[PDB]
Amino acid sequence: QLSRLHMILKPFMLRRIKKDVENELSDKIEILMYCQLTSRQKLLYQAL
Amino acid sequence: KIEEVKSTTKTQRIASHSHVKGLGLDESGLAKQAASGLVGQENAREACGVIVELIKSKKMAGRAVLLAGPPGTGKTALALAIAQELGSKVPFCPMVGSEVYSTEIKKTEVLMENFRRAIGLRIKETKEVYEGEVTELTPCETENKTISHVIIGLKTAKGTKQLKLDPSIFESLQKERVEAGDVIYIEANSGAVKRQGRCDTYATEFDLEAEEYVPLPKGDVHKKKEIIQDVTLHDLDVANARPQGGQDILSMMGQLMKPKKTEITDKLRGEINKVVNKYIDQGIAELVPGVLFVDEVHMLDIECFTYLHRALESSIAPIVIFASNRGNCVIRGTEDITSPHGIPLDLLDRVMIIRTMLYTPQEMKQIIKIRAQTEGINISEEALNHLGEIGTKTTLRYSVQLLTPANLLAKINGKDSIEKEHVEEISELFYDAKSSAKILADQQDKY
Ligand SMILES: Nc1ncnc2c1ncn2[C@@H]1O[C@H](COP(=O)(O)OP(=O)(O)O)[C@@H](O)[C@H]1O
Repeated sequence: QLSRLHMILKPFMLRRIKKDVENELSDKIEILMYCQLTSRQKLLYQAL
Repeated sequence: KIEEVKSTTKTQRIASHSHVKGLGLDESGLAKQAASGLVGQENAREACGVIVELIKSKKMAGRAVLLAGPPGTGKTALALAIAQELGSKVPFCPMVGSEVYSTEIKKTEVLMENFRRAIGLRIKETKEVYEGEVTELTPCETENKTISHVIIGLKTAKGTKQLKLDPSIFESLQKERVEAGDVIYIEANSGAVKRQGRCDTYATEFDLEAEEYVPLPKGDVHKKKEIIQDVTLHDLDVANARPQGGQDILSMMGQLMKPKKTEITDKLRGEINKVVNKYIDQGIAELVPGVLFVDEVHMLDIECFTYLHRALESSIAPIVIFASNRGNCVIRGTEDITSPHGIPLDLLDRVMIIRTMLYTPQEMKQIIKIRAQTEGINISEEALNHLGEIGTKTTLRYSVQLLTPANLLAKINGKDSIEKEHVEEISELFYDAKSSAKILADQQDKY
């Protein structure tokens, strides 16, 4: 599938990708922070 | 990319019946061998299965049951199971039989306070309130001088209104030191006032000030709302006998004085009964009779036993659970007369008795395993078998009591779990009630 789409797009569909050109920028430090819900949230979530 | 978690609030303390979660009966009314934290005692658990229906029926008053059986058999564990089985909303009132000896009020009356506390009531109260920033405040004077009105202008995010109010409310606003620019709340049914602070609009007017500031109230200046209030008959009885509602000097000063208990008279309870029946008739109220649990019943005085003859024959009184662990003792207050469980025959004829009985070695092992995993500790099988033997030699209470001490030794010498050698060490540091009673009998010349 992929190769067909690539060849169809190539004559009209420029790309860059940040890491080729934004060489002077810092990379995004990306955090996922898990949180624990409260007593009031437990009561309602359970009732649902 | 990076992942993080936070939670540091210390979890709830473990205690002597925190493993019990309910009776663990099946739908047919029979008892499962092990469920919801209980094991064994099938006839007594089946009997408690009848009593949780007797409570939820709402039909009855003054029915009473006695849990009886040797120390360490699980009487109060069952009564605590029933308190789980009824759920939170039915009032369950725990009491010990030595609490009747107050220094403020007669024993005969302390019982009545507890009975009236075990009947709950649920009320759909409607409150009407005014709230806003006070933009204007003006009294209107009249002749024999008097105050006829106060005029108050209030402001909220919706707009403004202006109200004419009784001098009682002006007296209250003065007392609360209210001024223009303050945000206030008034409930018109009670006549009560609360100051919240100055409106946020003014919060930058000074470099240095003592006040807290609040955002402008949302919604209409005047509104009425329903609050579902849970209460007991006792709470109505007492709040009328030494009042603190309203806003007069007398009630306001009665909030400062030392709160002595008092013998509420039969005329007040009579008038409160009529009021709550009229709240039920209007469909404003629902009644929820609950349970009174009187542990260690064997040491009420004979004056108190002879009062329960009358209180259990009331058409109002809630369902009562007594508990006792005594043989043919002398009845307190009589000095001469002995009877089963320490209770007079005349009262013992007005109760149904539930027999509770000693555990087998297999049951003790099972309870110890349940309890160890409740206290959060890991135990090896040969250790647990050793504790089982200690149980048969002593008492299951002592056998359970060694668990946490053993776990401390285990972590001190770097083991994750109780090994047999830990239990075998702890058993020699702490004596039990029989082994200590031996050494103290041998050396009886010296104590
Ligand atoms: N059947 C049972 N299942 C589980 N735990 C039990 C059982 N019976 C008693 N226990 C527990 O054993 C201990 C002794 O029971 P308890 O209710 O204190 O006995 P008592 O009848 O002397 O008041 C308590 O920790 C209690 O929770």
